[PDB]
Amino acid sequence: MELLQVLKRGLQQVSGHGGLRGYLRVLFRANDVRVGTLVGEDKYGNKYYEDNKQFFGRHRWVIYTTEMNGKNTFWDVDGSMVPPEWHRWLHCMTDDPPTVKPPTARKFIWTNHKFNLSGTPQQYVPYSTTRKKIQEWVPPSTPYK
Amino acid sequence: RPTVRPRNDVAHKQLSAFGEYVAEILPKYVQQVQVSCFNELEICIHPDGVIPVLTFLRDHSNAQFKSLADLTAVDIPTRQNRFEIVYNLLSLRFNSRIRVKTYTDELTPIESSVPVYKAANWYEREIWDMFGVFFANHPDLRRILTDYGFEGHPFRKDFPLSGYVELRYDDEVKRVVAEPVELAQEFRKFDLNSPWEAFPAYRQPP
Amino acid sequence: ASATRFIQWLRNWASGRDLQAKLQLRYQEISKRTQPPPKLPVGPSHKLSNNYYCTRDGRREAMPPSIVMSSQKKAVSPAPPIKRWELSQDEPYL
Amino acid sequence: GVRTSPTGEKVTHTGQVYDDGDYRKVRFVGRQKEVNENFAIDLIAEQPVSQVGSRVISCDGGGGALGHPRVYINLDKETKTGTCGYCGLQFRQQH
Amino acid sequence: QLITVDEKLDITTITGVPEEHIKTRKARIFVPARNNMQ
Amino acid sequence: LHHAVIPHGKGGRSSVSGIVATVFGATGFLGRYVVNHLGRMGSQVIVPHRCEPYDTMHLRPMGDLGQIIFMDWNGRDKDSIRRAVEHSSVVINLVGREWETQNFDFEDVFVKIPQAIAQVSKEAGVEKFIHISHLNADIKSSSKYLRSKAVGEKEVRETFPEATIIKPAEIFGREDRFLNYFANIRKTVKQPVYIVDVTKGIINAIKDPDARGKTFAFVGPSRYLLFDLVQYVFAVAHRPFTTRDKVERIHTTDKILPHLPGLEDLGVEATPLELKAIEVLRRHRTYVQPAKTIP
Amino acid sequence: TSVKPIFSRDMNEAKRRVRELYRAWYREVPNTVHLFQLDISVKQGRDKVREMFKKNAHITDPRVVDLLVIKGKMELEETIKVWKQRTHVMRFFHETEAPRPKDFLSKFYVGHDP
Amino acid sequence: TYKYVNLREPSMDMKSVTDRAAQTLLWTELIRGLGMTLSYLFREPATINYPFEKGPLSPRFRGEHALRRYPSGEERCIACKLCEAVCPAQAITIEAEPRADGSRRTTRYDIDMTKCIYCGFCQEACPVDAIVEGPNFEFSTETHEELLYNKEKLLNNGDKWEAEIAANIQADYLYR
Amino acid sequence: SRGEYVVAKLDDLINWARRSSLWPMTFGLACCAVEMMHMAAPRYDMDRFGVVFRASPRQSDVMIVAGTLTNKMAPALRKVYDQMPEPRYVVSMGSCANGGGYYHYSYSVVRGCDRIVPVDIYVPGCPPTAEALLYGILQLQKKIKREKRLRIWYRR
Amino acid sequence: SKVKQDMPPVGGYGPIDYKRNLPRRGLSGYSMFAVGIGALLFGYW
Amino acid sequence: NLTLNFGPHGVLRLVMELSGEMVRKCDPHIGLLHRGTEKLIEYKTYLQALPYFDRLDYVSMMCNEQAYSLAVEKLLNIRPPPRAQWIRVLFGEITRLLNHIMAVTTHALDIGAMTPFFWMFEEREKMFEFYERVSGARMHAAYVRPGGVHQDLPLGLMDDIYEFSKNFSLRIDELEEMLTNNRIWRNRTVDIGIVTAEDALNYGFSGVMLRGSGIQWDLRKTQPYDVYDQVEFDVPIGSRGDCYDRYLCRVEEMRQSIRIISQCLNKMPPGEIKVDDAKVSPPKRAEMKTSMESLIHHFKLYTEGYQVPPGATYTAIEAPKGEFGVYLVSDGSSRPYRCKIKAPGFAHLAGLDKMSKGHMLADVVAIIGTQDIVFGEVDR
Ligand SMILES: CCCCCCCCCCCCCCCCCC(=O)OC[C@H](COP(=O)(O)OCCN)OC(=O)CCCCCCCCCCCCCCCCC
Ligand SMILES: NC(=O)C1=CN([C@@H]2O[C@H](COP(=O)(O)OP(=O)(O)OC[C@H]3O[C@@H](n4cnc5c(N)ncnc54)[C@H](OP(=O)(O)O)[C@@H]3O)[C@@H](O)[C@H]2O)C=CC1
Ligand code: SF4
Ligand code: SF4
Ligand code: SF4
Ligand SMILES: [Zn+2]
Repeated sequence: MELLQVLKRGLQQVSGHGGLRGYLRVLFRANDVRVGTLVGEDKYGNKYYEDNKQFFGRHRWVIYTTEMNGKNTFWDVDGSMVPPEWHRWLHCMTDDPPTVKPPTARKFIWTNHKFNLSGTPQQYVPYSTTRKKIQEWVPPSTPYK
Repeated sequence: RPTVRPRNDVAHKQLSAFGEYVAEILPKYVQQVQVSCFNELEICIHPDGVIPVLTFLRDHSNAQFKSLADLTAVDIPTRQNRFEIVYNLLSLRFNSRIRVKTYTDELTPIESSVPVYKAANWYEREIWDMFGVFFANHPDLRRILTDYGFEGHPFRKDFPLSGYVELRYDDEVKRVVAEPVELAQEFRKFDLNSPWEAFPAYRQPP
Repeated sequence: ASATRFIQWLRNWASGRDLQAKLQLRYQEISKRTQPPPKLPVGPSHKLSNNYYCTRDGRREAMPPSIVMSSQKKAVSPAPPIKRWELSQDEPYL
Repeated sequence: GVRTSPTGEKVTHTGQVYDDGDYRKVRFVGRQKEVNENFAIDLIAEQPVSQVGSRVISCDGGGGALGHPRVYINLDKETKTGTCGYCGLQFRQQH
Repeated sequence: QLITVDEKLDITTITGVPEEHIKTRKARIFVPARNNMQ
Repeated sequence: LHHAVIPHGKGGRSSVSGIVATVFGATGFLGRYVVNHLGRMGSQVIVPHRCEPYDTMHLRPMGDLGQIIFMDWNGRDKDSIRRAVEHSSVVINLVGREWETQNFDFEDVFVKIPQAIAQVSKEAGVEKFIHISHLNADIKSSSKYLRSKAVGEKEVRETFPEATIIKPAEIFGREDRFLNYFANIRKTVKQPVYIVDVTKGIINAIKDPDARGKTFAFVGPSRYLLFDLVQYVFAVAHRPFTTRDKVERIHTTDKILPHLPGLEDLGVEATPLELKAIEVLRRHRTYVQPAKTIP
Repeated sequence: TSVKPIFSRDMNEAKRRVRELYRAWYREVPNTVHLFQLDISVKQGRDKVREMFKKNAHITDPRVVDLLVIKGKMELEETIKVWKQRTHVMRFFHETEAPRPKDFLSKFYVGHDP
Repeated sequence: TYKYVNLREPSMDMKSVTDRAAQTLLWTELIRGLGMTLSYLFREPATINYPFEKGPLSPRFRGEHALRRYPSGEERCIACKLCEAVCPAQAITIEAEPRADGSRRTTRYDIDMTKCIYCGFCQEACPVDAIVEGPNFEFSTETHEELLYNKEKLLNNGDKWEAEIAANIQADYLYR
Repeated sequence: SRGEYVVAKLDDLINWARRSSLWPMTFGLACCAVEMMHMAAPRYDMDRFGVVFRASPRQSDVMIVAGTLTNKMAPALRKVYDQMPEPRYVVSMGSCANGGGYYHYSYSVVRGCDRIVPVDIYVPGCPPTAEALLYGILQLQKKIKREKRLRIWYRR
Repeated sequence: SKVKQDMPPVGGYGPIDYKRNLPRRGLSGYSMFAVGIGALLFGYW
Repeated sequence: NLTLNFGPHGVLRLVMELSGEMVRKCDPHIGLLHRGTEKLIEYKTYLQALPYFDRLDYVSMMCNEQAYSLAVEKLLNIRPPPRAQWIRVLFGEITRLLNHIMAVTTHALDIGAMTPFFWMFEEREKMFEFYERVSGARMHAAYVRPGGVHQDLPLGLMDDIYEFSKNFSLRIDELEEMLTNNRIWRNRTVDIGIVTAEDALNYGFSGVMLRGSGIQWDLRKTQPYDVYDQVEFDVPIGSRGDCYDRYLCRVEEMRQSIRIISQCLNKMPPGEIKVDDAKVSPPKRAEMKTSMESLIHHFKLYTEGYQVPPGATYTAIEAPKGEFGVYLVSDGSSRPYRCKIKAPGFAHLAGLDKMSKGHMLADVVAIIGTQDIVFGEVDR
């Protein structure tokens, strides 16, 4: 019966994640025990997988790193952790990952991606970028009335 | 000519002929009839003729404008009668549209056309709300779009875009309060008109 | 697409349709997310001669309305009466 | 080209910085002043002058339709270089 | 049937404008000067 | 005046009042009215808070964008105080507690904390300091709350001589522990004062250069017998007619201090309890001849 | 100078409508105070009604008077049928608005507006 | 041409009447409705595992704004104010002056992201591809003030996202 | 000490329960409500996060303001906020709710719902995509994870 | 080179269904009543 | 007569007078989403006002854009090129599917049938992708503009639209299995909100509110626009004038929309997608960056905007909710002088009291749904 072939596929996900500990780690971190092909890994530790037999939308996914920029992300993962070069591939704006089509290097491009910093001391605070418009007269420092 | 909208002379002639037809039948009320270059017919009437003219166009066998597509007002402050009242009507029998226009000022009532079209009910409430034109013999004339107690008629050309009052929740009185409007960034007025004439055909005589 | 043969039979029977032919989940039939560059055509006004703008200036052919009567024989309708619609032959009745 | 003031606040590329008695710098307490540290004035100055053999050269900023509108730069003066008004690249007529 | 009204037309009370923005304002009526740049 | 704090606008939400105020104790009963009035006219308000940020949320709508700034602080950490006041032109101290806790007794809350704020403010160069004391503050009181107020009132004056000190009676208002306190009950004369009157006086004291160095007493227009007050409260609440320290204070007759300026000297007209009692006590009605005033 | 009237053909007829509207408003205030659970007194509500009428006492155009009565009836309808909420009724009193100074010197100190 | 949606006579023969009685009494049409929901229970759901999986987007996607540079690092924006003029929401505020090297550059470039309608008209109007709407859509904040972007924030966005922005522009610019 | 340790674990427990069972009351004012519907729709299935599709205002923990808040509507929105049992959070979604958006200069529009109620999360966009809103809800969960109500209680 | 824009495939696309398709199912009223009464009679017996 | 201050798209305040179960009075109080759109438009150029139309019937975005574009094109005396016209018909009918799905499934969800909402909103999500691929936005595309459309279709889009369309009629079939013959659904809709043909016309109804009552009217047939005269489709007509017939009309219109989409895919022609007239439509970026004339026209079109010759037009289309029109007044400048938006739901909601006569409270939910009311366009 196919019930046996289904159960076997279930058991191969356990070995496909490196035994029970690895199978349970992805179950609790990502709520998904699917096994895919490793497309690549970014410098922050995120890993990118594909399975083209899944339906469009489920055929690409990222298992986030457990630590990024000094933050514990074992449980607290965020969509803003995906760096731009992989962002394009993960959202299917392109077919080819940065491992096959690397981005163009520029001197000014951030070498270190930052995730959403709202709510932290690194948050953006707005302010006016223009200088003072009117200069006040400063009275003399000596007396003469 | 690929980029130019094609003319339709046949429809222009038909609509012109019908425009004279209306003017001949209701000379008491019709002041002007015109057909635009994109073939839309406008009947300009004295305000006394709203009910007779609209009834004729709804009921006459050669009109049968059974559907009131829209009813609205335009504010033109330079005119003695600043408000132009526009009726847009549709005839399904003859697959045609006609526009009926009249005028009023801030103190002269217009006759409610609810007897002719039940659709007019809310349109006239909106005209009263946004422009302050009073319609006589309306079954229930009152504001429809603005806040309760709202002062003024926002769609008048001299009503400021951002109004006079704004709302916020005040904790001391534990309710929403209205206060004079202050904007962190003033709306930036732009002067866009080119100093060069664009359309000679519409030049006005000096 | 991953359903077992039994489960495909069960849901086809319950719905009464051949669901597997028209799956609502997309697979490889979708177009590639990287495409070759386009080369779009240009319009009729892309010419080097016989192309003066005053011969294709639609805005300047607009005119003020024709005043047919100003306050200063057979009856007519605004247009000919509308033609009766004809019942569809594709499927006149649901 | 980020420089700091006596109070310690970073100076932006537009020269902005709150002066000593300005209360408004309270907004940065416990947070931070966002300052971009890739000063474009310093970056364009690092680009070499381009030697050309004509009195007139054209610049489109590079990349064809991805650059800027194409302009023509006159290089008749020998005192200074020709500078593109859009991208700041410099040109010089050789010899 | 019409009536006779001789009062100067005054609608200040039915426009909803706050009193401050009627009494203290000075309207300037003019034809704009040509922009000297064109 | 530094150019950034010159007043501008029409005194509304988007205006610039020119006030940069640090309000300690901003998350309590009196703090929420003080912040509201400051934010109404476009002041910059710094709110140091000890509580969860969730508990400061009701203060956010009271200012235009950027006008309310929140900082962590600890009453025992002088650096956290310095961070909060070093940009302000006025410091308002509303820190208090109607009871003692394992971590903070009446001495910490009414003596050490106010003195530390006053000292750090003085060092940082803050020009105005407003300290709320109590009308019945007295070294020889039966209430340790009112004893600590007296000692603290002394220290604040010594540490910040130009401080404005304000001494209210028991304050009535929607979130008070006065009328609500009586309505929750299942010789002494009181002169209670309305919360909005006290708030208006504090705001005016900031704007009045004469308020510097003075001690005010904020009291209501009428004096009542405590028994007649409670009887009135029960009648208004349509109800058939706690700690040891709290009871001592409630039984302390409100002092009469004609040698001090009051609300009238700041331009505030005291609000009678009769005009605002229902505003506070309506929520106590399960769905009225006024108290007899001491003449 | 011959115009279409609204309701009234002259000031005497117009002033009858004004008096009728005032009576309706005067009798409605006590219900409004109770229904909206207002903290103002019935006297304050009636003092506010009188103040609103009194500011239009200089009108001599019967058509303007008719519109004021028409708008006053609409406002009364919104109150009686409780289409207004408490916030709308209390907007007449400007409780959160600070006292705007009137004399020349006070205005001079605060800003540039007259 | 037209058709009738609901103009049919039921058959009044005994077989047809008994068919409708059986439907009335045995709830057959209701049971047939149960069959359809049963078949959906056994279909694979359409849910994706966000944030580990993401919805598909295209290079044209209009997200968070950014200010771009030339390859040399010079700013592309030359303070022409075409974007400010076109902005339907008046979300852009610009001041400019000659830079110390004579360049025409901005001293203020603000976008109120809470006025912005994310319409993309600014990036159409820009003659030098300086202001773009980038691919980022995950930038919600805890405060209103964080969404009032000044030039430093927008330049930082450009330096942060340029790798992806350039590739997206490379894919769509022939349609522009 | 253990007393601090017990407080730290209890805060984790109550925070985990509250962020794991976020029941929203959605004020579907305008177009932003459509993207909110697409977040409940099958592709994103907010219910799978513990966010039930539509809760009653009295059983709600988060108010989502999804559209333009007009002046006429402002009192009603504040009334629903005041009836929410605590803890209660507000998510402002879209430019209109954030700061007025396209209608910021209108006479009839409140310039940001944060003039009427305190706001925990601002979701940018016009409208924000369903995914962007889901990002905002997840951000609110992380905010609740950071709460230390019991730790602050015992240091009082 | 040649113009390349999104176009339908040469010859067009395949046919697309749009007409309502609610197929007939089940037995007639007579048979259904017969099975129901048959069940009752066996149950009673 | 009991009175309720609120009973049952946006937010509505319904003041109803009841007598037992029966509704005696139904007084809708709208304006809860009035945002002064028509006034704001007076401060915008014609291009700047285009995005306001996405936010009216914000379920039918591109149909709203089409109506405004047609009105401006008529005043300009220009015409969009044929490919733009076919794209506009193609996405107008995709938009009709978007609207009718929302209209029918939220109508069902309001009276307890919650499941078809989920099935069909996955189809909506897929059409949101077609919007995003042509415009970069899922809803407020701002894609249809006076003079044509903003950009050409990306390569490969038409194939995916074909793939979606090939399977969609089966999704309608599953929707019909849940509702069409369900006796509970019929009990909630049959003989509810009956409107006679004469009353419908005089109350200003349009769209399915007319055809449900037997009137043979559809502006795509009688007063056709961009290329509707070149596609074949049937107009569904009701016989009872009730909610159930109007439900059937909407479901059949979805089928006819697919039929139109199939023809647009096959007859899509080559060419440019906006009028080859750079005093109206902006030039291509490559031209703007090389030719002096193109750069001037780009600069002027995005700052001042094009001037529109003075005049006034009432232009209407058969939007998914009925007749949607604008009365647009030009004063000759580059900003409209007046723009009145005729929203079909305005007249329809004005007829709620009439239609609710003799019905119970729960029928008011059904009647509001059958009218398909979005308060973005009612309130404007
Ligand atoms: C030999 C001698 C023998 C003598 C005895 C012979 C008796 C056998 C022949 C008689 C058969 C009796 C059938 C009993 C079931 C009840 C029948 C019934 O009441 O149906 C009619 C009812 C209303 O019908 P309606 O369409 O509204 O029109 C009638 C009003 N004009 O319609 C309904 O009730 C519809 C139900 C509405 C609820 C829908 C939700 C439930 C649908 C799923 C149910 C699944 C089946 C339940 C099985 C339970 C198992 C435990
Ligand atoms: N209310 C009255 O009847 C009268 C009050 N006063 C004085 O007015 C001031 C305010 O009164 P009220 O507002 O009613 O007091 P509340 O108790 O209402 O508010 C107290 C404030 O003090 C803060 N606070 C208390 N203890 C500490 C602490 N240990 N460390 C840091 N912050 C602390 C609280 O912050 P948190 O919320 O974080 O604890 C809160 O913001 C007090 O000084 C009070 O004594 C004087 C006369 C009458
Ligand atoms: S996207 Fe539109 S609204 Fe936002 S800044 Fe650009 S032009 Fe203005
Ligand atoms: S971003 Fe572009 S359009 Fe805007 S001012 Fe700079 S160069 Fe001009
Ligand atoms: S922010 Fe945009 S999508 Fe949301 S309600 Fe406002 S206009 Fe509509
Ligand atoms: Zn260059």
